[PDB]
Amino acid sequence: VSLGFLGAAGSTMGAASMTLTVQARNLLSTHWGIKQLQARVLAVEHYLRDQQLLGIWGCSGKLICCTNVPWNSSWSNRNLSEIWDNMTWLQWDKEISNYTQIIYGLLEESQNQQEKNEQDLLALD
Amino acid sequence: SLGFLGAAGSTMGAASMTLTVQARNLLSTHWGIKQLQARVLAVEHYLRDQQLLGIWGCSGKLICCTNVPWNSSWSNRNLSEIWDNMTWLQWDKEISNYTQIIYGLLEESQNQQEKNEQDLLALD
Amino acid sequence: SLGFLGAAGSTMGAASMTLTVQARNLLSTHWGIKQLQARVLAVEHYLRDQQLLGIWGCSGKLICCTNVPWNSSWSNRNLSEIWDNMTWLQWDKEISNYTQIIYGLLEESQNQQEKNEQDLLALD
Amino acid sequence: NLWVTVYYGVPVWKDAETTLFCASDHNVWATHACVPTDPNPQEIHLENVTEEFNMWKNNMVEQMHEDIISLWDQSLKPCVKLTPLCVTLQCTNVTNNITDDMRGELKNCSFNMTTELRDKKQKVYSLFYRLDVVQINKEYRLINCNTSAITQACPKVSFEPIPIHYCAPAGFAILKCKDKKFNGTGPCPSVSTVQCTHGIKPVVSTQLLLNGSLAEEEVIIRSENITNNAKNILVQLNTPVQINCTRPNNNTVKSIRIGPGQAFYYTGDIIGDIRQAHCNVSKATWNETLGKVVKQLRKHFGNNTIIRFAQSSGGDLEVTTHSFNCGGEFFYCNTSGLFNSTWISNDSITLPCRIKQIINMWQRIGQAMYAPPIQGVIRCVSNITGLILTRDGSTTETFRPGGGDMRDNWRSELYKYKVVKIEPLGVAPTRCKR
Amino acid sequence: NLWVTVYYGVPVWKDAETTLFCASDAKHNVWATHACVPTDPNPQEIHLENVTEEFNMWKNNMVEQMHEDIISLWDQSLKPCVKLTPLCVTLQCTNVTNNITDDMRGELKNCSFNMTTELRDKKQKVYSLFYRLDVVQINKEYRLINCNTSAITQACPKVSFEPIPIHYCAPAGFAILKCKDKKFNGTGPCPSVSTVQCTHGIKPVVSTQLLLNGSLAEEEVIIRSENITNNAKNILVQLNTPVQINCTRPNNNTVKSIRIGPGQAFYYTGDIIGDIRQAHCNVSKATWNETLGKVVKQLRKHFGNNTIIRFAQSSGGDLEVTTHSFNCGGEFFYCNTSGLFNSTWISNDSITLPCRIKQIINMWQRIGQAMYAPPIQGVIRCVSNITGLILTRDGGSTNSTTETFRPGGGDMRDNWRSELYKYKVVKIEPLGVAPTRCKR
Amino acid sequence: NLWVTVYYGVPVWKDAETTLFCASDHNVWATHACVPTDPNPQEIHLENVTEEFNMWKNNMVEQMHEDIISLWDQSLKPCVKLTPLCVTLQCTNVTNNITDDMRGELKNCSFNMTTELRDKKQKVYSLFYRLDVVQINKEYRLINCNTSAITQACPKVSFEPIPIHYCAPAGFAILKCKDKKFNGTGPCPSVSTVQCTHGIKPVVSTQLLLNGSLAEEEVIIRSENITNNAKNILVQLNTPVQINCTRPNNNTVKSIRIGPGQAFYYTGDIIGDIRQAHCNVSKATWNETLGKVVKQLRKHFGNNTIIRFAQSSGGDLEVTTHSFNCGGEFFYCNTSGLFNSTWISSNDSITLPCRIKQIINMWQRIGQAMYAPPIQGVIRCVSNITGLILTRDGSTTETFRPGGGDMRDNWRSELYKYKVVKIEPLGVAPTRCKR
Ligand SMILES: *[C@@H]1O[C@H](CO)[C@@H](O[C@@H]2O[C@H](CO)[C@@H](O[C@@H]3O[C@H](CO[C@H]4O[C@H](CO)[C@@H](O)[C@H](O)[C@@H]4O)[C@@H](O)[C@H](O[C@H]4O[C@H](CO)[C@@H](O)[C@H](O)[C@@H]4O)[C@@H]3O)[C@H](O)[C@H]2NC(C)=O)[C@H](O)[C@H]1NC(C)=O
Ligand SMILES: *[C@@H]1O[C@H](CO)[C@@H](O[C@@H]2O[C@H](CO)[C@@H](O[C@@H]3O[C@H](CO[C@H]4O[C@H](CO)[C@@H](O)[C@H](O)[C@@H]4O)[C@@H](O)[C@H](O[C@H]4O[C@H](CO)[C@@H](O)[C@H](O)[C@@H]4O)[C@@H]3O)[C@H](O)[C@H]2NC(C)=O)[C@H](O)[C@H]1NC(C)=O
Ligand SMILES: *[C@@H]1O[C@H](CO)[C@@H](O[C@@H]2O[C@H](CO)[C@@H](O)[C@H](O)[C@H]2NC(C)=O)[C@H](O)[C@H]1NC(C)=O
Ligand SMILES: *[C@@H]1O[C@H](CO)[C@@H](O[C@@H]2O[C@H](CO)[C@@H](O)[C@H](O)[C@H]2NC(C)=O)[C@H](O)[C@H]1NC(C)=O
Ligand SMILES: *[C@@H]1O[C@H](CO)[C@@H](O[C@@H]2O[C@H](CO)[C@@H](O)[C@H](O)[C@H]2NC(C)=O)[C@H](O)[C@H]1NC(C)=O
Ligand SMILES: *[C@@H]1O[C@H](CO)[C@@H](O[C@@H]2O[C@H](CO)[C@@H](O)[C@H](O)[C@H]2NC(C)=O)[C@H](O)[C@H]1NC(C)=O
Ligand SMILES: *[C@@H]1O[C@H](CO)[C@@H](O[C@@H]2O[C@H](CO)[C@@H](O)[C@H](O)[C@H]2NC(C)=O)[C@H](O)[C@H]1NC(C)=O
Ligand SMILES: *[C@@H]1O[C@H](CO)[C@@H](O)[C@H](O)[C@H]1NC(C)=O
Ligand SMILES: *[C@@H]1O[C@H](CO)[C@@H](O)[C@H](O)[C@H]1NC(C)=O
Ligand SMILES: *[C@@H]1O[C@H](CO)[C@@H](O)[C@H](O)[C@H]1NC(C)=O
Ligand SMILES: *[C@@H]1O[C@H](CO)[C@@H](O)[C@H](O)[C@H]1NC(C)=O
Ligand SMILES: *[C@@H]1O[C@H](CO)[C@@H](O)[C@H](O)[C@H]1NC(C)=O
Ligand SMILES: *[C@@H]1O[C@H](CO)[C@@H](O)[C@H](O)[C@H]1NC(C)=O
Ligand SMILES: *[C@@H]1O[C@H](CO)[C@@H](O)[C@H](O)[C@H]1NC(C)=O
Repeated sequence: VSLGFLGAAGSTMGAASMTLTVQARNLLSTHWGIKQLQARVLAVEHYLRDQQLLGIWGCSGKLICCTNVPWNSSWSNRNLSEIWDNMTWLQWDKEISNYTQIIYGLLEESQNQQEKNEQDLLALD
Repeated sequence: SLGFLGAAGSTMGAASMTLTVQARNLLSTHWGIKQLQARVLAVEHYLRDQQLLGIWGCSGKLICCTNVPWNSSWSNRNLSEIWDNMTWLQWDKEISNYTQIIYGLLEESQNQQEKNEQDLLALD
Repeated sequence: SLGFLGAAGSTMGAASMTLTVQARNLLSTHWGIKQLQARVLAVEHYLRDQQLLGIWGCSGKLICCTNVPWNSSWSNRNLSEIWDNMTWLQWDKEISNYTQIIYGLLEESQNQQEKNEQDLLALD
Repeated sequence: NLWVTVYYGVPVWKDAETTLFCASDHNVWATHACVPTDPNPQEIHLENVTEEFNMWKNNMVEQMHEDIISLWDQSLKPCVKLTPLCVTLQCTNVTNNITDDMRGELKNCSFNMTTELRDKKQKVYSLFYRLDVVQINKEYRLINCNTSAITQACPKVSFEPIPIHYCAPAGFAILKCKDKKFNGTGPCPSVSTVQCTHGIKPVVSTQLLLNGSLAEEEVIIRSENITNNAKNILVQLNTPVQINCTRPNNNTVKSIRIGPGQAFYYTGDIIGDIRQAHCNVSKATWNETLGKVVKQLRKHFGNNTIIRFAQSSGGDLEVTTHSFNCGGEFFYCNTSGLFNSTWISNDSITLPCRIKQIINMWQRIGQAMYAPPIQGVIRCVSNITGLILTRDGSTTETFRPGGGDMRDNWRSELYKYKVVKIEPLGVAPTRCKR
Repeated sequence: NLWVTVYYGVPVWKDAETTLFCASDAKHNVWATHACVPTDPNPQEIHLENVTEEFNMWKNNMVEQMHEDIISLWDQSLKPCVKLTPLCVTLQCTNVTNNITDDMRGELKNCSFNMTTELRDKKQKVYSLFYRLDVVQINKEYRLINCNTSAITQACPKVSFEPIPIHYCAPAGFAILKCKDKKFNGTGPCPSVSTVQCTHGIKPVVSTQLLLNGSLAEEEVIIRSENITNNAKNILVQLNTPVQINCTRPNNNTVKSIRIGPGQAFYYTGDIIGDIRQAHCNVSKATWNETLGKVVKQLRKHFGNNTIIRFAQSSGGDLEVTTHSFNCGGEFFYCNTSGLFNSTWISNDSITLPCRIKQIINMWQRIGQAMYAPPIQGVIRCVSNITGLILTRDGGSTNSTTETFRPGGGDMRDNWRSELYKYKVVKIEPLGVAPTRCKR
Repeated sequence: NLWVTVYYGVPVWKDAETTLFCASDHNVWATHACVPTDPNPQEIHLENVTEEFNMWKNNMVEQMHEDIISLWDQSLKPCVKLTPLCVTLQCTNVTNNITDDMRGELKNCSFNMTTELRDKKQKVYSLFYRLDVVQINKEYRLINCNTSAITQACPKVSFEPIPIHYCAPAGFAILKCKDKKFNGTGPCPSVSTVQCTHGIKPVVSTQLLLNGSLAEEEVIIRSENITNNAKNILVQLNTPVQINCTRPNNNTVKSIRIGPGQAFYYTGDIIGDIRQAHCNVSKATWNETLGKVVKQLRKHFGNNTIIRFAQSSGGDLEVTTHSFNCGGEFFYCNTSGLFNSTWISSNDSITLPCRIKQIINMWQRIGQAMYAPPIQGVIRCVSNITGLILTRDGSTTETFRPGGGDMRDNWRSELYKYKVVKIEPLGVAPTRCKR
């Protein structure tokens, strides 16, 4: 059966991939309503920032999105099976937290170039 | 055309030709609070529907074709009755009890498809 | 390597390479109301534009070619004049009156395409 | 065989409760706080749609009620508080020119009022109506002294109703019933969609409904349950009855300072003779109108029954008389000149009216308002567009004026509107597969 | 040679500070719960296997948020109540001597004063009783104690001060991590955790010295502190069994009221039927002695096996701080706890704690927002459970080998820390990357 | 043969009116309701663009005006009300050690005021300036007791004009004109984009502008319409004029409890001689400064036109004198000594006498008033005059007089170079590309 929201936390990275949906569908879900209003607004802003970034990278509607940027051993040098079968996502995030911005920048560059190349091919036939 | 909800009550098959009309109109001291509450409400509803469509594998589409088979127990009517005689209002009532079943199946189908895509890309 | 509006004044062609920079900078004691209003508006404007790209079938893209032909009555300038000489501010002024027309055509084209996709998939 | 297809932008809806906002075109109604509407708002007829309405469960009424009360209080928040006025008053009768109907109705009172300097007091003389004072044990006090705070309404802010348009938020729509001769409690075969309602004037009255919409063809009689003696009956007329109201006295208004930045207004004197306020209703118009009501009312009570009208039962003037705001002044008119019959050439009915300066609007305790007097002579003309009747419970039924629950006035203008939520995402089978 | 893969819906989080909202659980109560959002009675709790989370109850901002919300709810309740400014007059007072017993001597006074009526030009003579604690002699001339600080607002007679559980719920995008370890001492990693959306209805109980009506430890007394060897820090002790305490104000109070302006009713004690006796609380001796023995054993684990432990009284600097303050029946009690903390531990029969009653209350350590507590008609009896203790350590650098503990208390955030100790708020960070063998 | 292509993120903007929020970085302006900005804000120069600015048609001005008034009221809202001071005052002159220049002006008043208990009254002696007190028919009242209630400013809150930065909401940007010698009404060839403005000090003054931005090269003379005698002329200087303002009298401040939770502050007495408040400027600097103004002013009026300065016309003290805050005290200085000369083709000074007033009706509102507590001891402040507000008299030898009039023009000066625009990321253009 389902483990619930964050139920997979602590499970291995390759196991937790089966719970991406449950953790995605749970996003966006006298007087003194101002606190409630401020909370509702913030939840929306965070949601949209993640969606905007995925859109920039070309990952419009997918929970799993592959990108043409190669992985650098300088960011993390581990076996493919260590990463997916032994480590969890909390650990992984700590191991590569110092490369977050460079990876994101590279992803944006790749998609931008790809859009230009697609436009040129459409023009040529 | 007829304008917003102008097709309500018309045959389902005809009504479906003008989905853009509704798609455009959606998201179109304390008094200020009442307006803020209203604006937030419109946004939240809009986003929840888009979130859900994304989960099912469609984004930016008014007509989302998927791979979940239709169960004769949800409705045993034929296509000519559904599309030529029934309206959308009648239909929604007719299958109201199966909404969550269908939604659950749609999420599962996309989950499997994404995994399959990842494997094929890695495979070749 | 220019900044947020640093591309302004460059030719239309040159500026096409900075779209990421402009796009990523969108959305980023009773003066709490003024803050909420600012927050909310940034979101509403953002969503209206995304909604429109969605309707036109350009969701998720900074550059989207479509199937609406260009009418010389909107502009009869040379392709090189438009791209290698004029800037985007100038272009926007030159075709300001045709904006609504073009947007309507874009929505109609996409709606027709979606219907056609549905029929083709059903046919196999 | 068949597969699920998902459609977005599907033209369907569900009953819903959401918050509506104000729209419109220096007033008690806070118009400046409303957004302007478009000229000629778009109305869409829904062909082949039958909806179901129930006006008695309509929550638009509740919002109108709450918003109006809030605006009322907001208007008074920044105005002068007449707490220094709750003092022993020394009063005698005004006897200069009496019609013998006004005998004992108007009093001449004297009191010791505070002023600009904390060290000084004033001898102030003013006129009050009997209904605003009580005896203490010639020693009188104002009626609000043992129950409420008293706030003077701001002298420059008008009470005249301004049409207010209620608008649904995006994602919602307002359906309206155009079906003629529709009572509001069942299926409606003729429906259209709007984003904003017509402007509704927030007219406040207690027995007759003034300045509302009129029935399109015939008098319409509606209630939650016609056989229930505990319910009010709302009657919509298809013709207006014109009523001419006046307070025919030339009032000289005086003003004093009761502290820094404060001002208190009172009637200094009356020029000419002193006579009673009253309203005129033509006899012919009234008798035809009432006859139409009886005919339609028999539809529910029998083809051979007897219908009697009578004046209302006792209670506070708020419910026993017909009250209204005429040019800023507050009238309490006795309707017994009307509703006195049994059914089986410029003549008119004069309804005597009383005036009050201190009121407690919206059936509340603790919030009193002082309506400042108005300089000069007041006259206004209004349209009676409906009635609030109750019935008792043989061969004869008796109907009486009733009312006081303000939501029932609102229910009239809002009887044809419903708020629904748009539910654009739906599913249906077809032959398509990815 | 692997390409970067983007995943959304990843089960990770980071510590964060956000805004929380209340859930009432479905007429008048001081906590204004009608402003809260009703929740399901049985929120689902998700157990996290193989997850260890670092906790620190002393740096938990949820505590600060309750403190602020509680203060604000309190003020919203008083904002619309009777102003009572006109009561700050010179009073003519004598002692109530007619039927009191020895202990109650000189603790209750009979005052007369000239107060206003509805009409601005009229006055009335009013007689009322006041407790000694609220009346201060000037220069038979007295004034109320609040006159030289601020105006006093009368609490509304219809609004209850009884606590209603307030569950705190995280906003969308956030989650609350709950520590379940038995014997969790407030800090460090917690190997058994779970996720909830709302906390378990913490009650806004207000007290000093002793903690009332809280949760219990599952098996042993738990000692929690920021730094146990730092004598400047407080020690919070959670009990594994309740101690029943029965408090009363055994006098038949006849309540009277007058109008002091339009509306503006003022409430006061008119008189007392029968003889006068002091307020008090009953704690069983056997229960209390067992409870301390459990506490002493746990303290020795930190201060040394064969270390001598002595319990003593607090300093006399502040009436609220040095006594056990609570609001039984709507009255405010100030009980002397010395009978509970007078013992040296070296390895039907009950304790009676005398209590005083005060009506002018100045709480939350603020200055100038005094409240007048209306008297309560009849006789008051409350039964409460002691579910924890506050202690401070007082000693020097000398290795005397004996440690002394005193009740301490007085900082309201400690009551909140005691119950919120197991919760942490984190932000969900669903977006992230990892390498694999997939390329577009 | 071209197709419509849609682009998003296009660097296009349109003029717009939106709501800005404050950032900045106790005191009235020192409040914790703004969101502190970066120590390193960025600015992006826009090459090959020109944009039109119009400082007159600019709603940033209106927002500062509204925000400042609102903040002002929030500060005073929770402070002690002084209604009890409207009792009748018994007053005589303070002539103890009075210079002739101050004869009269300062009065010794006494009155019956309430105390902590409702039952008791107390007698108080206090000193007042003539400008705050009017005659009843030896009996006087405070000037505001017939028109408005008065609130005491909180003694713990200083009127310090702490710089406040304004920031655009996301989706908007602020364009800034970097073109030197820009008048503020036409095209600006050198423009840059910022997210936030420089911090602006919300300085209150009536004739001369104090502690604002200084012009880079030449005196800049600007107005909505030079030809219109109904418009003000704003003059921005290249060098500051140093002005030294003082209140030489040593005031001793006393306070009284007037009710529970309330205390009133007042001047008890003066230690030492009673002398007139005053401001000094260097005579040489002032003569140079006007010469620079005249030289540029002639560009609009002719080289055959005489420019003659004159003192302003009468009216309420606020607009006939130069008013400012100075240590928290409110000064009203006579500038007639600065605008006496007619201009036709060292170690000396100009002394401006000043008056002090404690009852303030700021922003020209009626119904509100503030009581300024006196400040203990001798007060001095030194400030930089960076500009002037002048008006035309309205067929030879034009006359200019001081006037500030509407305070909106104070804000205009700092904001003359900023414009708010909305970013519009979508657009289309033809290209040879089909799906
Ligand atoms: C049902 O609906 C009817 C309308 O169909 C309402 O009747 C209107 O009621 C309003 C409010 O009382 C009337 O407005 C007033 O009209 C006066 C007319 O004066 C004229 O003549 C004088 C010269 O003697 C001229 O100076 C003046 O300009 C006019 O040409 C005005 O004098 C009144 O002004 C006073 O009040 C305003 C308040 O904003 C102040 O600003 C003014 O300074 C002044 O003190 C006022 O404008 C309106 O005329 C009536 N219409 C008709 C056709 O009669 C009914 O009241 C409504 N029924 C109910 C119960 O609400
Ligand atoms: C144009 O710009 C100039 C330059 O900024 C402004 O001039 C300043 O004006 C302010 C306000 O009048 C002056 O600030 C005050 O200075 C007093 C003296 O400080 C000296 O002595 C203390 C001794 O402890 C030293 O710490 C300090 O560094 C100085 O050497 C202070 O006593 C004042 O304090 C006030 O607040 C405290 C709060 O705790 C109270 O206890 C005090 O009693 C008092 O109320 C205050 O700090 C500042 O010194 C001036 N600068 C200069 C260089 O002279 C102009 O005012 C401005 N013009 C306009 C129109 O805005
Ligand atoms: C917590 O860790 C344990 C291992 O210590 C996990 O148990 C293993 O799960 C895999 C996958 O189902 C099995 O093949 C192994 O045989 C299990 N090992 C043991 C010793 O039982 C457990 O699944 C983890 N929990 C979560 C939520 O991931
Ligand atoms: C208003 O019209 C409705 C619709 O015809 C009437 O509703 C019917 O009332 C009877 C009782 O008298 C019920 O038995 C029917 O089932 C109701 N029908 C429907 C469709 O709801 C209603 O009585 C009319 N009311 C008035 C005052 O005229
Ligand atoms: C209402 O009707 C009455 C009729 O009773 C009118 O009263 C007459 O008014 C005229 C002047 O308008 C007088 O000359 C007559 O003497 C009045 N008759 C009586 C019986 O006194 C009254 O004017 C009408 N009022 C309005 C404005 O409707
Ligand atoms: C009112 O009570 C006070 C105590 O609060 C009485 O004062 C005390 O009187 C006893 C003698 O009976 C002395 O031993 C104490 O030292 C006094 N206490 C103080 C603080 O001085 C007072 O006498 C009582 N008044 C009346 C009229 O009975
Ligand atoms: C509460 O439990 C924590 C966790 O075991 C204790 O923290 C340890 O304290 C020792 C002594 O200072 C250090 O050497 C360890 O490194 C600490 N561990 C961690 C995870 O921080 C803490 O001292 C206990 N406190 C009390 C009052 O019992
Ligand atoms: C996996 O990593 C370990 C070290 O942690 C290494 O010894 C082993 O050889 C690696 N195996 C693979 C997959 O090459
Ligand atoms: C209503 O029904 C008729 C058939 O009776 C049909 O011709 C008409 O098009 C329908 N209206 C709509 C809007 O579909
Ligand atoms: C401005 O024009 C020059 C022309 O030589 C060009 O080199 C420069 O790149 C242009 N600036 C921008 C931002 O395009
Ligand atoms: C009430 O006022 C009178 C005034 O003569 C005074 O004598 C009396 O003592 C006052 N009474 C009280 C109880 O304060
Ligand atoms: C007036 O000044 C003299 C010094 O010339 C001083 O001794 C005296 O005390 C002062 N008197 C007053 C009333 O200020
Ligand atoms: C106060 O000074 C004025 C100056 O004009 C003078 O007329 C007045 O008589 C003086 N009053 C006293 C009491 O000296
Ligand atoms: C205070 O009140 C008394 C009342 O007898 C009066 O004589 C005196 O003049 C007043 N004092 C002042 C300063 O107004």
